[PDB]
Amino acid sequence: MASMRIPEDVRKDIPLTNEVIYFDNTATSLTPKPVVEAMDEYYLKYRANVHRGVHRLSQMATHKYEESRKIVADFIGAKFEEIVFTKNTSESLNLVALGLGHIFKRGDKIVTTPYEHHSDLLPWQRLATKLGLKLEFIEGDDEGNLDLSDAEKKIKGAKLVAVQHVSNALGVIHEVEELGKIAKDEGAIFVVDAAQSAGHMEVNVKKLHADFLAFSGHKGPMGPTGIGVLYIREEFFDTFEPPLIGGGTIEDVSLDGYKLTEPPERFEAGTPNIGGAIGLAAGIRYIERIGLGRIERQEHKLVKRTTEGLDELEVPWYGPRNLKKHAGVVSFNVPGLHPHDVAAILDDHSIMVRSGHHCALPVMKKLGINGTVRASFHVYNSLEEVETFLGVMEELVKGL
Amino acid sequence: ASMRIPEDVRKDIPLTNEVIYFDNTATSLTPKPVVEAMDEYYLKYRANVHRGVHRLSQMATHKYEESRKIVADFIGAKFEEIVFTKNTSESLNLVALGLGHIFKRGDKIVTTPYEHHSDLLPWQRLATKLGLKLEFIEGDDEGNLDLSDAEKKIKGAKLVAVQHVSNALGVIHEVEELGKIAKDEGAIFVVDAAQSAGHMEVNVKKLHADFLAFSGHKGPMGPTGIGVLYIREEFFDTFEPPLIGGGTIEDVSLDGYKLTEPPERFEAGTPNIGGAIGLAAGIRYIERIGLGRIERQEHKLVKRTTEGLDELEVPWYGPRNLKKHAGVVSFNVPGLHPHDVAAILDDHSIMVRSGHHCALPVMKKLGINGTVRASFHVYNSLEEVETFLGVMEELVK
Repeated sequence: MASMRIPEDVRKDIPLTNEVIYFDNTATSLTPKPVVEAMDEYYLKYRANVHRGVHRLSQMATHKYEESRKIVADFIGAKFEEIVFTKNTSESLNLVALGLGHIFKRGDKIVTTPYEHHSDLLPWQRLATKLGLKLEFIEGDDEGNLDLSDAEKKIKGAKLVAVQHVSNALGVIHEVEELGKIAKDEGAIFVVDAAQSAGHMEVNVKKLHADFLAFSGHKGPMGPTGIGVLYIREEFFDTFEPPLIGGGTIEDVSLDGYKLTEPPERFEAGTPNIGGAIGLAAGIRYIERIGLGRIERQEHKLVKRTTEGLDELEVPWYGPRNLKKHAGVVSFNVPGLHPHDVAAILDDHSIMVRSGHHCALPVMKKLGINGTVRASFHVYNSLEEVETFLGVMEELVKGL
Repeated sequence: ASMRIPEDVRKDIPLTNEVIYFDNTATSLTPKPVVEAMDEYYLKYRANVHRGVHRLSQMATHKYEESRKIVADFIGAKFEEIVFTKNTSESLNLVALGLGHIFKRGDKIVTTPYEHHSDLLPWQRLATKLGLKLEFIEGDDEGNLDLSDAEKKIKGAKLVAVQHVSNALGVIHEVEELGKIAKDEGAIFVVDAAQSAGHMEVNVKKLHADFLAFSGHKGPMGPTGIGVLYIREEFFDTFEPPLIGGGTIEDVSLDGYKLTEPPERFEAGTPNIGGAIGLAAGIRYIERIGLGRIERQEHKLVKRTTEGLDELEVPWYGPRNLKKHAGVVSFNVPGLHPHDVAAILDDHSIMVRSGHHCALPVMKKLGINGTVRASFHVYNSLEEVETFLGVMEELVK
């Protein structure tokens, strides 16, 4: 944290900030020039494959790649070797299902939240349907709040528990420390989908009691696309069956068979996205120079004014009224308009917002609604942007 | 077509001024214009994807669709047969898992003996696991396949998996012929095109390909983290997606899921939008040059390299027939371990790989310590080969 000005100093580094009001941060973040500069120095000044090749470019590439992995480890409070690069969260999550499927005896149980993004349920659905498991969901309200007692009940007996850290559609910050304690207490394996928290707030494997953790570099960490992370705790290195296998993943091969290498290269099949990982590390550097603390507060501040303003205007919004449990995402609807129409109207005013089911149709169904419109923030978003949003919403609403 | 001097091309690659990069089968050097294409996504139209209403997502989606269409045309495939992955090895692994459900114990798979671990281990595991017959087509130590032994091994296998080119030796296997055999015998044909893809013509129809994998960071002069899996139209109701979730569905509930149409059915999560656009920029850059001109320039490099090594009497490997030798030449200095040779070349600003090369039954085949590999692309020049021979001369004394 090098004391400098929020949001302006971050805005200085993101040209799109002068062009549009970008409230679509849960879809993906905007990307600061230093993140793109860090990638461009890889591609133009030390371009090479890794795997400890002798020549000097590959030394650099390899150094830079392992630096990236250490930075990603430290960001999340893990050990170097516990970190696996993937293309995205979704890959990471599918890898947990495909990795561990051999452990599951028929009639074993898995438990998750009802609010999951599609990539943290239907891998668990496929696996259940395939193996004859019981897939159980813990109760909670329309506001997003989990029934913790029902959790303590439903988690009793489970071989595995999978939960989102924050919901991409409601903005619920679930109480995953409590949820983790409870899974640890009850023996179960705890897998945490941290896609919408990573980069926006503290995600630490120790505090969260996590055995598996997934996030995407293109969201809150301000990294490029094509770079996810999968955390695998040391404990599971001799249970977890590498789903992807090939180049970079062995110490000897023959036409007969194979013998695998150590983590983390055990789980990384082929040429990794070295460019992406270096981009990702620059994002995390960018983030920890700002401070998770300062990012939290900005976001919280934009949510408070957004929610007050929408209250003033007779516009209903979803997720926790208790803003301590509300991430930098506010979903909402204008009665009389479809969400896609609200979002086209905002787009006409250069305000970017998502509309539809947000890859979380179950949520939409639990609320009895045909989609929502979604404004989501990051630290580079400003109160002026919010105000000009509430302005057009106001013109919108009293045009009905 | 069209319209330029090789080797320049060099003009777009600053590193070409600092070093002689002869490590192209590992990864390619990347032209400024490809990086420029990615930079405008990240700085001028950054967004997902999934036809979202705002103009950035419109632009990004349009450009991502464009990207897929360009890849499709590059290999003569249809839009919806192209799935994006992180690399070749994901693509091949995805083929293993994507139709493991069609095999039964005692069904046979056939490969080449050479042969990248990424086009081997997912077949070795899938055989051990389901109790399958795994059989290797015969070839000599130059790497030329016996096409007679091909004809008797393809009859009657469920699938055939071959390199288009070896990354150790540089053989171009005669895959239009292997595809014909597989087709005639009714095997599913999978082609690992990780070494052919931006150096020579690769065309799914000509190849009789049912599945095809390649990597953007190699020959297509694209970024890292982007790979392609071609799935022919005929396997859409057979092939099950091993990765599923966001972007993969028509409807979902707590009860279950219904999947979407291809290609998006096989693409889970936010794709690497950046890499896709970059890869498209790469193939655009390659098409502007011409694959025939790339083939010819690599061929000159290989001709002068090998005929110069003959001159120095250093042993080299792969087909003596240059028609059947890609832009890679593995060699060794008798009494020098390959890493020392590579260390010495590096000291002269010459980048080159050494070791087993994620190949290995080749390093046994063909029993030897390992090999030093110089590999090429269109931006490499004769004068660079010439100076490489010069330090080889000095080293041989």
